[PDB]
Amino acid sequence: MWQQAIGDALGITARNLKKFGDRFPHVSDGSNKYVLNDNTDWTDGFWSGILWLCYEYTGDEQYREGAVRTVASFRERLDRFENLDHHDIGFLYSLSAKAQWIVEKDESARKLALDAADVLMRRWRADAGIIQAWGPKGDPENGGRIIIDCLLNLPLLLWAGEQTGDPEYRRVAEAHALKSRRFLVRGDDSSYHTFYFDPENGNAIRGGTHQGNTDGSTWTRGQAWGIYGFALNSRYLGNADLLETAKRMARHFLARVPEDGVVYWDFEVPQEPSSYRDSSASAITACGLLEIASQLDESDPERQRFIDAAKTTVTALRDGYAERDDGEAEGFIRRGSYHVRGGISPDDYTIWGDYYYLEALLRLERGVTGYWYERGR
Repeated sequence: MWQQAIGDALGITARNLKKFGDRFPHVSDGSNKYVLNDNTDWTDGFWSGILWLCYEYTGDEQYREGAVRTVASFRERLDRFENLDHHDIGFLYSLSAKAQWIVEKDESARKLALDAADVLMRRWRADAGIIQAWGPKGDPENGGRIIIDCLLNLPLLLWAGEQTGDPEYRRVAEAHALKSRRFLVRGDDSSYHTFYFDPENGNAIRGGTHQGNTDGSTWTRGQAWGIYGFALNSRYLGNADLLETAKRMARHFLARVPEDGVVYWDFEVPQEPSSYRDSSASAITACGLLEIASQLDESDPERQRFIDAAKTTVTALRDGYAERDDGEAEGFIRRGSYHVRGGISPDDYTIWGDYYYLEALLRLERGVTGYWYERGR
């Protein structure tokens, strides 16, 4: 049963919209209140996504109008190019502008998403064959660095390619996804957080972490980005190798889920209650598991196993981590972690965790698949 779980999210969201106003939630910091920003981070799209999902579930225009207002903010953000010189254009615009196009076919929203996709293409580095994740072009430290999270920024490009017919979008996304599979994914099915290439020729330099415990550890959200990310790219590209990788990474993740069903922040640290968790990694994986299953043939016995693993994850989140709408709580699930070693919100709400938790509930209850691709594709 997912209706009551969704109900708490609907209540929390409706109240949040009236409190946040035109502001955007990011993460909490030691309390049940979200730290807010004026659309200046990489997570603003998750708020839009949540509003759109709530609208799709209820048909209640209070959610739609809030979403539309955030889209207007995104139109302004792009026109002013405020903090958009990085790869997170996908997370920001797929869940806001593209989402509105998916929900109600708004032409201006479609244009905004395409304008955004065009801006994201500026991050492509022809000489290295990758999308630069962080910093300005040529940045000494990150000029040739990619991160596994970027897999979720590719849908915006793939979608833009199918909308415009411009083969460049798919070419770049496919190349980046394949390069990610070869260098970000490890031989034991674990994964690196980031990887460095020579900006001049694309030679592989080394793998390295940013939010994981060590360069060779397994940041669980990173593993999660791989699971859902490779599955989303596999759908767009009809690439069986990417789907296989998503499955391998998923099995690796699942074999390391603790007794309460929600993962710790890194698989290579003490797997005991004293270690911080990352409910957001589990939420992302729940969506990834369902995505994987949707691409498997009905005759494949592992299909139902992936679906059940997803239901079990959502249940674990609902029962042990979900916030009830008590008129105060501003987040859907507790114990997410942003940057543990950096001491940044290690036991808090994360708006992305909230978005994926709700997307999983909508997938399970209504078959609503989010805003990574057109419905029916």
